[PDB]
Amino acid sequence: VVVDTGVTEDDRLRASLLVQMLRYTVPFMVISGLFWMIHTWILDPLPN
Amino acid sequence: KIITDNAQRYALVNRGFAIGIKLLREVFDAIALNTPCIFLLEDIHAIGE
Repeated sequence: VVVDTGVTEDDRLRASLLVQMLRYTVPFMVISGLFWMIHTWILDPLPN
Repeated sequence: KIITDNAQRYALVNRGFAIGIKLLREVFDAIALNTPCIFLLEDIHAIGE
């Protein structure tokens, strides 16, 4: 009998990938908020 | 959104001074601040004879 688990290396690598995305999510949201504040202000204001 | 107003409410004159005829340009340049909009103005012959 071959005893097994369900944690083959692929899901571990995918978990580390998810952790990396979680690490990056905050600065990207900061820069996006900045860009959209600027674009809403000057680069695309109301017509009048 | 829609803005409606009548013209008779601005044909008010006294002493040969038409008060409402600049009230109208004031409401016009206020319409110009709430885009996009439809501005209704009925019975314009009251100020267009």
